[PDB]
Amino acid sequence: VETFAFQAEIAQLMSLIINTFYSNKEIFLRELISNSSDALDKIRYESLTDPSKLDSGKELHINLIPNKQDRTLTIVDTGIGMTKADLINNLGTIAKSGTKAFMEALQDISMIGQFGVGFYSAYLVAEKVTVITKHNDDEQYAWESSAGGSFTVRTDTGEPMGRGTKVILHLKEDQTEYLEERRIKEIVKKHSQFIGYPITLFVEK
Amino acid sequence: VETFAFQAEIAQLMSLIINTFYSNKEIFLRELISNSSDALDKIRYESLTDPSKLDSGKELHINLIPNKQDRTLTIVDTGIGMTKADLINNLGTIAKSGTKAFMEALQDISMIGQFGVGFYSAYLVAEKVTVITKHNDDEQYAWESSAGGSFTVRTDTGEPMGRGTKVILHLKEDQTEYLEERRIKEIVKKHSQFIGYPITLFVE
Ligand SMILES: CC[C@@H](C)Nc1cc(C(=O)N[C@@H]2C[C@H]3CC[C@@H](C2)N3c2ccc(C(=O)C3CC3)cn2)c(C)cc1C(N)=O
Ligand SMILES: CC[C@@H](C)Nc1cc(C(=O)N[C@H]2C[C@H]3CC[C@@H](C2)N3c2ccc(C(=O)C3CC3)cn2)c(C)cc1C(N)=O
Repeated sequence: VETFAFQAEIAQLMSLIINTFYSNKEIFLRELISNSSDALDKIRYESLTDPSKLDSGKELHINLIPNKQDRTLTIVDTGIGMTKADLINNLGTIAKSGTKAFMEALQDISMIGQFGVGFYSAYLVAEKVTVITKHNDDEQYAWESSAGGSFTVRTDTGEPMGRGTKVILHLKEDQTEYLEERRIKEIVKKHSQFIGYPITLFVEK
Repeated sequence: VETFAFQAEIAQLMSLIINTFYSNKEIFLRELISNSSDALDKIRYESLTDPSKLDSGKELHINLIPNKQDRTLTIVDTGIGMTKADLINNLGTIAKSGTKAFMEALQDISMIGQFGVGFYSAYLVAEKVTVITKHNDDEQYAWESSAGGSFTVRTDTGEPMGRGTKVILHLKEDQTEYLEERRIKEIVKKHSQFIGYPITLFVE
């Protein structure tokens, strides 16, 4: 288990997201699904020149898995995944000028996605976020942060995932509506209706 | 014809795009198709609760029309379109904060789209851009700029388009590769392959 400091502007953005009231919190689900769709585009693109890219799983889909008992909402996709370097250095698409431009714009939250930092909208609803991921060129890894300016990365020893990413939202006690089948369906319908991959809700036992 | 000053940061971005060398200029086509797709999503959504939104045209598609004779590449869609207010005031999504700071990311051009200003990438390859558009709530208008700090807006009493937008790129003389059928196919394949509306390339 290695522990890292957030890039300064990411820490600032995270505090802003957590410590300020925003009405329109449902957009977190749109942003996560958007990222999953972009990850699916990426592996599909690679698979057109080299079909062996799909040895790790041919299916291209997004699954939403609410769990009232654990107070978790999980977004799973079979996209390209992230390597250890991605998890430690951050993605190329998250640049500090974009992070800065968004925060300036803040002072609607929904504009977050435009600037490449949509993932951090998860902290509108989640007290902790766990990201389990597997990229064809690397091993399976877990990234986790409860904000407060640090995050962790470790090799993952849980269930193998083949290829793709699970983001596990450990929800805030006042944000449990997002575990409700009805609410989830309404949000997907409003914001993610024309995404070009199946989105399937796994109804809880 | 009314002539309008560009917002100051928009003028600066435009001068920058025109007056700086960039290698990977082909991404302009990715940005335009992305906007057309976003505009298609918008009218589609509206039509779900009001079917009459499609009385101006049921088809939801994107057309690419190269014209070697006129040296123009036109990107046409049947998306939601833009009102006169949109054309004069700009879109609410193009914000000083994103414009001022995309320049900061530059100080690759390809991340322009992030910052909400993907359209202006048209000026990597075009000396003039004409935008003809029709929204359900307004008349048909033409916006046009050759840069130099201004744009014009006029009623378009030309060809009725029903609903949607045409972006006509009047290409610089050293940028004519973007009228070649095979170059356009390759750009679509690399960047826009999984857009969720038909993209039709119309032989001249
Ligand atoms: C595959 C790429 C993309 C198309 N999709 C996704 C993108 C993301 C996403 O934003 N991850 C990251 C990288 C990691 C995991 C969450 C957050 C942002 N992290 C980090 C990592 C590091 C830092 C730092 O300050 C380092 C000091 C510099 C900050 N933050 C996610 C989570 C999923 C998908 C998807 N479902 O596939
Ligand atoms: C429907 C909106 C979006 C989803 N799609 C599109 C967006 C655009 C686009 O960016 N247009 C604008 C508004 C007009 C036309 C081009 C440029 C950017 N203009 C202006 C207008 C004004 C200003 C100013 O400085 C004013 C002083 C404040 C600057 N620039 C386009 C072109 C097409 C689509 C699409 N195919 O539908």
